[PDB]
Amino acid sequence: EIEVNSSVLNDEFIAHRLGLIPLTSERAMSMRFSRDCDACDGDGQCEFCSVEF
Amino acid sequence: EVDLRDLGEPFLQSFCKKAATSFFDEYGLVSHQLNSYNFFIEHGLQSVFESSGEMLVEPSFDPTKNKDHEWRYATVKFGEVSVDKPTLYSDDKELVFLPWHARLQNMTYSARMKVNVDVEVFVKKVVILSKKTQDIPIGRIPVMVKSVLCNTTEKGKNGESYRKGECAFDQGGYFVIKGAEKVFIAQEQICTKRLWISNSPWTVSYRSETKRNRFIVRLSENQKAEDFKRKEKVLTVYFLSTEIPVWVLFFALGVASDKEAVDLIAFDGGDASITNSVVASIQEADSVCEDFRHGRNALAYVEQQIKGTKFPPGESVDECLSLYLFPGLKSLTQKARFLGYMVKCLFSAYAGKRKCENRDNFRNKRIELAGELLERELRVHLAHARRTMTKAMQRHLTGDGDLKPIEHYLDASIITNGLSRAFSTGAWCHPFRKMERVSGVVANLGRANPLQSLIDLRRTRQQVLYTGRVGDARYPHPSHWGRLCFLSTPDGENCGLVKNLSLLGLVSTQIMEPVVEELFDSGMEELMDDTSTPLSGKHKVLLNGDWVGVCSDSDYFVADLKSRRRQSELPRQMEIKLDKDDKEVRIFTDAGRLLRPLLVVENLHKLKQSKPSKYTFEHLLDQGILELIGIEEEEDCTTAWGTKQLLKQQKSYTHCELDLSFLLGVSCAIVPFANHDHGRRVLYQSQKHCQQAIGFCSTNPNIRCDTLSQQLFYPQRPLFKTMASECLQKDVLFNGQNAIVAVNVHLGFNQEDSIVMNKASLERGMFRSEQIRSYKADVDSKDSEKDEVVQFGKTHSKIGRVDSLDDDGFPFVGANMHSGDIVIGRCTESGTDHSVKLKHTERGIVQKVVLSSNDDGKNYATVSLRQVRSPCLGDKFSSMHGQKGVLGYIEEQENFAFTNQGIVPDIVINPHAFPSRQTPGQLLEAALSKGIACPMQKKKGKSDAYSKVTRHATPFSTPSVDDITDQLHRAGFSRSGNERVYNGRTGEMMRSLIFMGPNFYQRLIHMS
Amino acid sequence: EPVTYVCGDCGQENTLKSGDVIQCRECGYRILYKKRTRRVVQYEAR
Amino acid sequence: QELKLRAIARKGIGKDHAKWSPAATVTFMYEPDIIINEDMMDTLTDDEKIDLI
Amino acid sequence: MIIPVRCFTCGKVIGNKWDTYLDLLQADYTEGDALDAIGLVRYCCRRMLMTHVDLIEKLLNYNT
Ligand SMILES: [Zn+2]
Ligand SMILES: [Zn+2]
Ligand SMILES: [Zn+2]
Repeated sequence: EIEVNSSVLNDEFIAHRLGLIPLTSERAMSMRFSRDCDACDGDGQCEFCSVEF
Repeated sequence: EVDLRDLGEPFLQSFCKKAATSFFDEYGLVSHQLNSYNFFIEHGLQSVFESSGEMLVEPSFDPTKNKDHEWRYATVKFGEVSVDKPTLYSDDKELVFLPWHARLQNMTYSARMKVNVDVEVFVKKVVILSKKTQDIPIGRIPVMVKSVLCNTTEKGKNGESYRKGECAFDQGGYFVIKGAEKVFIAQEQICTKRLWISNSPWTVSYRSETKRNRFIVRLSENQKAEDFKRKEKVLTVYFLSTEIPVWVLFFALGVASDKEAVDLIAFDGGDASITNSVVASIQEADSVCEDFRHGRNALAYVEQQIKGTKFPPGESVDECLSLYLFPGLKSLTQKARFLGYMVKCLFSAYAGKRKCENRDNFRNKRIELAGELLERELRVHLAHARRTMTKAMQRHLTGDGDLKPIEHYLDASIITNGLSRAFSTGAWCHPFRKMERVSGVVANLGRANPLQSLIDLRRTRQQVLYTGRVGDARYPHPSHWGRLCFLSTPDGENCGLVKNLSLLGLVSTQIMEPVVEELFDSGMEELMDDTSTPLSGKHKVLLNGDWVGVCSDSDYFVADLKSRRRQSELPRQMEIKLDKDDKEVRIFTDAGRLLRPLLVVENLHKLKQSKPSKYTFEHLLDQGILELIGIEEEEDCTTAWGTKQLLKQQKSYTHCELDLSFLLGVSCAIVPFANHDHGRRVLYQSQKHCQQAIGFCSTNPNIRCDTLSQQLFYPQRPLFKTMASECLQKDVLFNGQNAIVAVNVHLGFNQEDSIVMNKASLERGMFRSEQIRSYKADVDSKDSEKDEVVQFGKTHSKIGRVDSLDDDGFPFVGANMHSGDIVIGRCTESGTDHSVKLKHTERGIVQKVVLSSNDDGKNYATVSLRQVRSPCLGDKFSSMHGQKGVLGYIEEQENFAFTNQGIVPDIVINPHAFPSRQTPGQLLEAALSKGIACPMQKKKGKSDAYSKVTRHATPFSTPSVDDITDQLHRAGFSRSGNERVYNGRTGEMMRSLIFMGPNFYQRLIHMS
Repeated sequence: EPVTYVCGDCGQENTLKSGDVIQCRECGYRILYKKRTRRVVQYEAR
Repeated sequence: QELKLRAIARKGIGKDHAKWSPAATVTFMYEPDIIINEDMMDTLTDDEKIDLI
Repeated sequence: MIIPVRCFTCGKVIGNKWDTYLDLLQADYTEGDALDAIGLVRYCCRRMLMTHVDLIEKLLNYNT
């Protein structure tokens, strides 16, 4: 979700570069696919999926 | 140093590279457009207006005294013309005017012309405001970008070049006409001021574009064919009528007797047919008039110029008309000699000693750029303005009323509307017949690449005359060598008529500062003032097709003229032509030849003795190491094919070319291995596929409001290098990405010229494009006629879909405009909608909203949508070698064949494409780039191990097979180009070795 | 927020009202971009 | 110029997009069995030895 | 424009290696020695660094 963007790049370029930044995933074998979670239908942070940055 | 070795090939090839990059530093690539427009503004604009003194005879009446011819015959004449820089003429402190204002406001980037007219009508021949007329508005002329009038040129780099109207890729040889970007195409004309020898009626010809009273001499017409007559020379139609025999026009010009007129012609002697022809000429001459008796017995037969003419050439039809033949000649004793020279040329052409004039040999052709075309159009509309003015002066006979001489009669809108319709409609004036129109002139300017603009600014065009044996008008003629391009051309309706100016080509402009007296200092005895016959077999020196003298031992004379030119003592745009067989010297100071520079093989070679680290091009033209050479002069020069080994095998060369890849066009010279492909494939790549590839767009996208701007994300340069791409240093000449290509059979999805990509590579950003489209509308001023008011608003009564529009009538700047919405709310106050709506296939995020206007309030609206596209399963791609396809199958990563390093291809193509289409250049390119990008083992000791690496795939000078294969042996891979893979499904060894390696591919527009 | 249009070379916010001749005040140039207000927008990093 | 946004990470695998694949090189190879003769190698000459090496 | 993260063919992260590449070419190194100094063994990444066109600067100059 972009609130303000006033650079020379565009929104999809920045989102595309953010998608490729590797995050350390050692609790990902114990996390759950977000289509399989009962909670977290609020487009935000959760505890078995959906870490927020 | 006379051996010219010991300063050998790594020095000379380095000098050629430095000279070529200094060439493009000084001249650029739009040099000829700018030079011709600048020359028009500096000289030719004032040169047009000097026409006459504007007499006025006012023929209305003569019954009575108070309407006699007693009101004064007026007089008025033009003086200086002054042209402003273009300003935006608003009241309350007028403003400076820029081309981006003209594009975004839909007006014409034009400047005002002011003329210093003088009028001194004064009553003294009946039976004044020269002052207060300094600045009279006379039309508005448009202005080329980067001209001597455009406001984007006075500051060099970082004073204020950043204005609000710039790109870093733009060089600007275009116009802006009511919001659109126009561009001239170079025309092609015959070289007049030269004798022209036909052969169907044998009619040797003295043309003149000006002075439309000029003649031809025709020998192959007998007037009858009953039994047979001898061929006699009749000096046929002379004043658009009035045939005369040749001998009446001899003794009218004062030849004393015969046997000097035979020595004025001075043919071979013998060859009976010639002397039979001339005695038949005399016998025809005395049959129509008894000539050579008085000063008026022969000159009185020149009589058809009076009444039997249909068009009497002015008043005083007598010896005053003798300055309508040969105005460059000054007295009759030279005009008689030049008539004898014409007849000698005709007789020499009859006996098969002089070949007739081949039209498609480009030394007989002058190219008309923007200067001459503006000359022609402005002369037409100015002549109409003069007639319209003098008809307006006559309505005020014998009563003044409104007499202020200026600003009541001289209407600027005439020339304004004329020059506007010339650019906007394409109704361009024909160069010969001053009533019709021609069309294949000024076009639109492409912007899809920054290479399409370069190709669109460098073009020359042969017209269509009549389709009955055009001859060789669409086939490369050996005079194109080094000047035009013999590989790339369009195909279709105009295949070979539109030609591409080469890299090192240049166009001469004009030579002022007259050079008749400059030739005396090397030879050049002056022409006599009597027939007599003292003229030996000495050579002849013409100047733009004009006898101005006669010299002898011309082998030294032209050597001294070239030596004065190389020491910067004669002007640089002057061709020196020594015809040794016809015994003739031609000197050209002409406007519109084709010039290119060459290495002069000096006998001292200053490069060894001096060696600075800089070479400006003005500096290298002073020492005479380089030299601007035309087409005429070059055929007397034996030029080598490069310093490589070829200027070192002999010393029988007088020049050298810089490098052979500069023979090609701007878009063909950068193709790797370009002399290996079939010619049809290179035509494809260098005319259509380079002009369509998706890549760079601009470096200020906030101002370009045009339909369908497109752009990649990550543009690249190729792994290899060519000569021209290195000397130019524009990485915007390459629009695509370095894909890895493996040739192998896939499951049947890459058949019939179809290609297979990799989904993982597509998901990391590869070939991902981004398009921007603009939607436009308009409404009147504010309230005036100068209801049907369709003022931009909301109209809240829910006509269509208004979820995103604001109160002003336009959406906001983060919207997500859908498949079919309302994009501009152009609705009236009470009636139905006139609002613009999206159609079925346009959608996207709003990028900006631009709202401008015109002088009469015509408010303009601009909305740009943005989209991001990844390449789908229907899109088209191509290599650098005319090898195109359609993406037919997008494959997941773990099913491709992988090498022992784990490398996967990005594009897989079918091996049935190569043995038929004859492009081994793609395989050689893949092997070269694979040998570049790999590391190099055994680097410990004995070398730095990265210095004997070939990166140059220059077209006509290319690396050998042994170089490439020994490089692949040094890099560790197999010498045959192949590579062993394992399968991505069964996992075991595929039996056939696979050819892999990187290749520069391209993505083309018109996606589906 | 209101519309708050921005000029091209002034950079000054004219905050345009109902349709006059399009012309930036404090000058005479006629560019008049539209300012982006403060919203949110959703995107998939794909 | 500024840039305010808020990103939400989730869980996925490499078949949905390339951003979730943690590999960046996974490959294997066989290993050869070379059974070079000694009664043919002593026949041919020393320059031929240093050539075919 | 900017260097792409994730070399398109294999998937190694190269998005941080640009400035050290410019500094190694600035010092005195040729391109082979520079890429062997940063540690890129397979040519799928070497072709991604050697052929990158950096266009962000020309965009930064032409804004206001
Ligand atoms: Zn949850
Ligand atoms: Zn303003
Ligand atoms: Zn890799």
